[PDB]
Amino acid sequence: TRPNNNTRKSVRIGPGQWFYATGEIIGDIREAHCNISRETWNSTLIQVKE
Amino acid sequence: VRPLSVALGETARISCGRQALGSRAVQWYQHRPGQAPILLIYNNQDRPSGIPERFSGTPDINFGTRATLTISGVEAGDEADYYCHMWDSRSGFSWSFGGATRLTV
Amino acid sequence: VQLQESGPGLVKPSETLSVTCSVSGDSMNNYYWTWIRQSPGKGLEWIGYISDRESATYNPSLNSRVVISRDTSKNQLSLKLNSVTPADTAVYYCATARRGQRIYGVVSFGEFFYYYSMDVWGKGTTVT
Ligand SMILES: *[C@@H]1O[C@H](CO)[C@@H](O[C@@H]2O[C@H](CO)[C@@H](O[C@@H]3O[C@H](CO[C@H]4O[C@H](CO)[C@@H](O)[C@H](O[C@H]5O[C@H](CO)[C@@H](O)[C@H](O)[C@@H]5O)[C@@H]4O)[C@@H](O)[C@H](O[C@H]4O[C@H](CO)[C@@H](O)[C@H](O)[C@@H]4O[C@H]4O[C@H](CO)[C@@H](O)[C@H](O)[C@@H]4O)[C@@H]3O)[C@H](O)[C@H]2NC(C)=O)[C@H](O)[C@H]1NC(C)=O
Ligand SMILES: *[C@@H]1O[C@H](CO)[C@@H](O[C@@H]2O[C@H](CO)[C@@H](O)[C@H](O)[C@H]2NC(C)=O)[C@H](O)[C@H]1NC(C)=O
Ligand SMILES: *[C@@H]1O[C@H](CO)[C@@H](O[C@@H]2O[C@H](CO)[C@@H](O)[C@H](O)[C@H]2NC(C)=O)[C@H](O)[C@H]1NC(C)=O
Ligand SMILES: *[C@@H]1O[C@H](CO)[C@@H](O[C@@H]2O[C@H](CO)[C@@H](O)[C@H](O)[C@H]2NC(C)=O)[C@H](O)[C@H]1NC(C)=O
Ligand SMILES: *[C@@H]1O[C@H](CO)[C@@H](O)[C@H](O)[C@H]1NC(C)=O
Repeated sequence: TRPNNNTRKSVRIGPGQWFYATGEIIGDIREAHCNISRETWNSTLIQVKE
Repeated sequence: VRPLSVALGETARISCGRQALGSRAVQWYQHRPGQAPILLIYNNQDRPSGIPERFSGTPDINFGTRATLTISGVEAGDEADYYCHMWDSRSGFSWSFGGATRLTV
Repeated sequence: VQLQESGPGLVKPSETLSVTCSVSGDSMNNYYWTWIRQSPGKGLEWIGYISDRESATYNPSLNSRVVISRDTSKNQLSLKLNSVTPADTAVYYCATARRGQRIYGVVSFGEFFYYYSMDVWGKGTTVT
């Protein structure tokens, strides 16, 4: 996940060329994280050990 | 310092002097002059014992909900000064109480 | 939980204001402690709070001229305030603090902030 709410800001840089940057962030400044279980990853590594 | 006038029996809506960015935890205080302040709401809905159920606040469900103290069935004992003490995730430590609301019915 | 304070009432400018608050009923180890000021015509101003291991953080607005101290030998909360001004002529209240922790994200990432809630208060004493 990327659990912080970001707004897309369109910046004019040329004729037809539109630069889409990150606008004002609202909500909570939170880190992007991934939950790779713990129980399945225990048995996966053990079968990697064998 | 902000006057608000409501009639008897109505639901009083006290808005905070500061607005919400991000997740919040708002504390509400009642301050009669010459009397001790009393805790009404902590963690944005929890009401300690001794506070009647007339006093209520909005829960923190998602973003955009304005922090408002609800006084249903206002009595003569609610004449005081009401405080919104706000914490949030981006302004850091909230050293100041913010603006004070002078309530007179 | 009852808190009863007592102060000197009047000092000359740049002297130390010392108020002594007696706390009775419960143990000292279970709560955080604080001091509250209320200027006349203005709001409530925090002046600081004390921790269990004698660590105090002060207001950037007050420019760190306030010292909050603690003496557990006689079961009381202490205060000292030097470099006083006529703007410090105010009503002082004593209270305790409960450190609340509102989680909004992952705990292991430090995605949380601490807040304090004040449940019991003193009666207030006026010094000039
Ligand atoms: C990858 O894994 C990590 C690890 O789990 C995940 O990180 C988690 O992220 C979530 C984000 O939502 C965190 O949830 C938050 O938890 C807060 C604390 O919850 C604990 O305390 C409360 C109150 O004491 C208890 O009720 C909770 O118990 C409940 O949840 C557990 C979860 O299993 C159940 O088992 C229980 O049975 C209960 O059901 C916890 O003990 C929690 O307060 C917070 O929810 C509030 O905040 C959100 C956002 O502001 C609001 O939308 C929401 O409505 C809640 O607001 C109410 O509660 C607050 C309480 O202060 C009030 O003030 C409000 O007014 C309102 O009433 C939120 O849910 C979770 O803690 C965290 N895990 C860890 C270990 O830290 C990642 O998400 C995950 N990623 C992916 C992609 O999966
Ligand atoms: C990023 O910096 C810009 C600098 O221009 C900020 O934009 C202004 O911010 C001030 C607040 O100091 C506002 O009063 C203006 O209205 C803003 N102007 C515009 C055009 O947005 C912007 O707010 C900053 N963003 C973040 C997230 O800090
Ligand atoms: C990843 O998230 C998904 C949900 O998007 C989880 O999958 C479901 O989880 C619920 C409750 O946890 C179960 O009732 C469903 O049966 C699950 N569905 C499937 C298809 O598995 C999943 O458990 C999450 N995994 C981790 C490691 O967090
Ligand atoms: C993520 O950001 C978008 C855009 O800033 C939010 O959409 C707005 O939400 C507010 C209320 O928070 C509404 O008043 C606006 O009308 C919405 N605008 C649009 C274009 O949808 C969105 O709610 C945010 N989501 C979260 C979870 O914070
Ligand atoms: C991981 O697996 C081993 C062997 O299967 C087990 O002894 C251990 O308790 C497991 N740990 C966790 C955290 O599940």
